[PDB]
Amino acid sequence: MAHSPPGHHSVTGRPSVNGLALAEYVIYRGEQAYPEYLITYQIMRPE
Amino acid sequence: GTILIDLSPDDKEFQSVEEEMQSTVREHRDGGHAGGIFNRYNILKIQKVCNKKLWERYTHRRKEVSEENHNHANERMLFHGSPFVNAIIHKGFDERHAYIGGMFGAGIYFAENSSKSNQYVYGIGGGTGCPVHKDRSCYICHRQLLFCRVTLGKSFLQFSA
Ligand SMILES: COc1ccc(-c2cc(=O)c3ccccc3o2)cc1
Ligand SMILES: [Zn+2]
Repeated sequence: MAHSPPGHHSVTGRPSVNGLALAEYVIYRGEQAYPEYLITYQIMRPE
Repeated sequence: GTILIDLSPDDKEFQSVEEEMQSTVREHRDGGHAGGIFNRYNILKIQKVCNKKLWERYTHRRKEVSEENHNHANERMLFHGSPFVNAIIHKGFDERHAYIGGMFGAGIYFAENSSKSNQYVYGIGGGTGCPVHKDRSCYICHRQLLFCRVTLGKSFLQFSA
């Protein structure tokens, strides 16, 4: 695993082209996330 | 140490998690290649993941970060899709769950858009799709995502296509 940029705890990937996309995030320490919910699902075929 | 508690669909907690899942679907620039073609999900089950040791590991780190960032953990609830969801819920996130070739380097990646995390359920780029039908757009097979509590602390802003 890489390290956070010096003086930072994570990276935020801000979308700069696709106006509809939301942000993505990266952490470099597994202890910085807790898996709170497990969601079981199917994708639905559009009508 | 992990137990899974089913939420009732009548539980406000079920309903708020479902709403985050459904409301953050978007179209993707791959036309559905990785994750499939869909506008919404059929939610089959929502379970709370309970592990005291893993929770204490998280809160210990959260406090370290908070103390380095004017008492602000910058905590978010984000999605994570992975072939390793079963290991994660039992053993926690670690270096084995990192996206080695990710655009922001080898770390563990999370999304605001549930449909972005859906692209990774069967592997990077959707792998070969579901194990049963080898279909990245399988409408039959059950998929699993995590909705996770994530400490961002001071986050480095990368503007990107
Ligand atoms: C270990 O292989 C993996 C596992 C999960 C991911 C993963 C899971 C994500 O949910 C994700 C969200 C936004 C951007 C990239 C993402 O990547 C990537 C590689
Ligand atoms: Zn299938």
